[PDB]
Amino acid sequence: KRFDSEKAGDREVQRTMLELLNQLDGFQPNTQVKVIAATNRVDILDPALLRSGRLDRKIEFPMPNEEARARIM
Amino acid sequence: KLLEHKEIDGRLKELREQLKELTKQYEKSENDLKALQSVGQIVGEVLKQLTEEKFIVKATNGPRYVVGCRRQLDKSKLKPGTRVALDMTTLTIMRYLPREVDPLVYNMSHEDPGNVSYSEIGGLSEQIRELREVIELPLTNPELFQRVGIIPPKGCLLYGPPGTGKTLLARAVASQLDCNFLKVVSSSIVDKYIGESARLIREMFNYARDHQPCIIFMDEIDAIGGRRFSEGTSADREIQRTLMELLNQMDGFDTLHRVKMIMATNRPDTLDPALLRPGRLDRKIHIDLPNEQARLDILKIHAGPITKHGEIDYEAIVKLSDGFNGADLRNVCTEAGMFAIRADHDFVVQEDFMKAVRKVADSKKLESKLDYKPV
Amino acid sequence: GDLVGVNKDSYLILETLPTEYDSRVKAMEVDERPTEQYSDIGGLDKQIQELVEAIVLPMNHKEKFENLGIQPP
Ligand SMILES: Nc1ncnc2c1ncn2[C@@H]1O[C@H](COP(=O)(O)OP(=O)(O)OP(=O)(O)O)[C@@H](O)[C@H]1O
Ligand SMILES: [Mg+2]
Repeated sequence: KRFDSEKAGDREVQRTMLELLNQLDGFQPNTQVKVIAATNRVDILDPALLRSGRLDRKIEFPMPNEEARARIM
Repeated sequence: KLLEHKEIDGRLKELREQLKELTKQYEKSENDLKALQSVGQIVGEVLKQLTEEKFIVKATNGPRYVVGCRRQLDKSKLKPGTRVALDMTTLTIMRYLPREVDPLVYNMSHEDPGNVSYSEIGGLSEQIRELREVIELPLTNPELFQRVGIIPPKGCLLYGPPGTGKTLLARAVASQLDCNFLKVVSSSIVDKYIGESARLIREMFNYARDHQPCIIFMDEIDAIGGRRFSEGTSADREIQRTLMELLNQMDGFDTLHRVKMIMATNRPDTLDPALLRPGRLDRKIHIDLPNEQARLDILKIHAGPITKHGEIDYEAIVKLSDGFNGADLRNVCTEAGMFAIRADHDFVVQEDFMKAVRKVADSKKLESKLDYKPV
Repeated sequence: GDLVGVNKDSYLILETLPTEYDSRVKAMEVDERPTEQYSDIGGLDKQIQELVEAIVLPMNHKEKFENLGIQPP
């Protein structure tokens, strides 16, 4: 996530993230490449990355139940 | 009868046909050999002239030379600051050249295959008028403001929640106006060299100054327009240097004429207090979330082209979709089409819309709902 | 902005070269395809179906999309 500060900050990674945001959707539409992303902690992620036009479908992986565990073993 | 020469005549005709290609080949060889007997010339900039036959010129790199000039060349065009070409073995003035145009600025000058018009954007018919009041009317009918006794503003910025239709509006304005236009992203003009970052922006303002009617648009201004740190780290004060260079270029010691700027960002908290001052960014434009009528308009815009069937009721869709965006409604249309894809159908029913609305609705639980306002 | 080969002394264009890419970017393209199949994953049928209909399908069955007037995710 981005933030506001005046004593010190962390801006370079934010600029690379802004360029990545601009690559998806943005001024120039792209329709030949597909993007897959993986993570395991969503609450610390920037809301602009979770826009519907930038990341369309969201899949959640639940913990396996009894039958799934038996199948895995 | 008289065909005693006919065979020899045909042989001569074939030989002439071959000689045509042999002469094309001879010409090609002549051009190839003629081209390879020339050398290049170094490029520099003149500073002043000491006497009738002596000038002092500076190359693109450091060293400065005291050089002569060609006899036939005119000496009335060599004012200080012009660009000249010098011989590589004697360093004599040979020719003067026009001003440079950077390849980056050339690429930035024209890149827009899109053809979006005003019919594809809906729900914000007032902010579009507010924006067009700045860049369209003063550039064509400028005696009205002089008659009243004011000066029209220069720039403006647009802000709001993500995905409310800012870049789309900018694309529509750029694609539906006959004037010189520049399009750039603020995060693509930075590089590790010492002076390039502040040089590129000076170059683009010079290019805009040359062709007097231009519009400059810079997306994601928060990349370089953030607040200036105290006790900050190295390799970060260069961005600040570029920032104050930009602040001086616009509303500085020299006035701009017939130049307008447009900026966009979806969180204006972090912007420098000096950049938001009136006189630099005169107008602040807000693009909020759509209303019920705006939602119905966007739905009618985007749900049109699909091969629908049966009866459709937009009222329930409008009531259910709360706090959505244009991207959310496009996603609703896409998800309805996907549910149509399953069960092997080739038409859409309102039940698909009802399912897709609630499918999209719960995905917004994990997305923050904060809203930011400039201050 | 084109990339050209120039004579070392006379300084004339001799040929045109293909556009160059960073070594790090080139090194991240896959060469040896993995050998894992769908059969060895248990208890993720819904996730697999939802993922395959948004990535693989819009490539081999595009004719099913424009016939309806819907853009892929
Ligand atoms: N009023 C509108 N009418 C139609 N479509 C809209 C409207 N507002 C937004 N959209 C949709 O938004 C999509 C992309 O939005 P856009 O690129 O303008 O985002 P934004 O508001 O600039 O957000 P950000 O740049 O912060 O990601 C377009 O493809 C379009 O379908
Ligand atoms: Mg945008």
